[PDB]
Amino acid sequence: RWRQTWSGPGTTKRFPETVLARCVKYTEIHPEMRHVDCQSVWDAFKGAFISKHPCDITEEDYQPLMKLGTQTVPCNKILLWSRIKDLAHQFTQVQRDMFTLEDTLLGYLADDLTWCGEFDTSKINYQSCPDWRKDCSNNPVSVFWKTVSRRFAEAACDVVHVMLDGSRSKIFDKDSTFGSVEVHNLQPEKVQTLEAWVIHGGREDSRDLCQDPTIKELESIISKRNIQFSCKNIYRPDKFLQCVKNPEDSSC
Ligand SMILES: *[C@H]1O[C@H](OP(=O)(O)OCCc2ccccc2)[C@@H](O)[C@@H]1F
Repeated sequence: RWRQTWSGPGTTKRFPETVLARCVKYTEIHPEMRHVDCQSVWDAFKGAFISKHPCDITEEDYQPLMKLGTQTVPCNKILLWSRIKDLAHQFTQVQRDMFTLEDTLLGYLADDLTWCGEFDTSKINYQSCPDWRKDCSNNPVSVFWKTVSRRFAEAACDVVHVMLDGSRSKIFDKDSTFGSVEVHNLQPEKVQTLEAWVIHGGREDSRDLCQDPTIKELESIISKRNIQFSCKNIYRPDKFLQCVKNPEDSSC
């Protein structure tokens, strides 16, 4: 009773109700997805992990959810991001013609949430869920993001943009979900260019972070997929967001 099963956070409280409400809200904000039956979405979501050992989840478990959440977003208007979620989302809230994963129904449902079941019972584990590193990688949360990120990267076309956190030790971390799943799923038949926006932090604007070794590593991988690579520095993300909000400002 004093022992917890896993190292990671348990299921977010009221996960069932939260997923259902987010579905209702999404279908309300976005009419093109209004055909979705939100109860059915939850059912299939639930079906992916309930009663399953939380170290034995597969992409196949999530397929019925993937089917119900079928959504075509303009393939040429996609924004990827690695480890800089906030600004990317803040960007798409203003620049409403562009989409991150979390601006899709499926991403929107799962964003910031944790969930897992218990092997061979109907219960949701509200106490602890597997940590990707300490416990096992094939857990309900990690496998969900892997599945959706693959499809999202596979649907991408034309010019794909990626926002990266220039203030990190590894600006392109080839171990991230961007690096390990998204990048290698950018199809050169569809995707002409990958353009990176490297977001600087604070008054650190003296360097061209597009010259960072990890960015050259990204350039190399992208080029070996027969995809053009472009990189821009964003020295002032504070002013960047403002210019996105009010493009009429003479300062940008
Ligand atoms: C698909 O995945 C992207 O997220 P990410 O920040 O690149 O990866 C998650 C963080 C991480 C970092 C190091 C090692 C493992 C995981 C998003 O653009 C999109 F939602």
